[PDB]
Amino acid sequence: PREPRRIVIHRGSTGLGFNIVGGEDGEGIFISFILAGGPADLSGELRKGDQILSVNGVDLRNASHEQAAIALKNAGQTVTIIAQYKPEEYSRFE
Repeated sequence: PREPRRIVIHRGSTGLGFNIVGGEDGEGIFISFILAGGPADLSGELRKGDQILSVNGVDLRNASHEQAAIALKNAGQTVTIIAQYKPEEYSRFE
């Protein structure tokens, strides 16, 4: 396993700049897309295959896709993500 990391990003006109999949059937919330030039991209940390463990302290390990999307939307202008790179699982699910 890879150590989890804290990433702080700031919302822009195109949101946080990533898309998510998962949140069903025991699959966690995974980053599936990084928008070029967006906040997630320019963090130098977030990447496809990261599992989002929490957003502003809200636990997303067992959350639904809609719950995660709502958590990201309601996180405000400054968004603190705990993420763990899990490429082996990501690939199995996606």
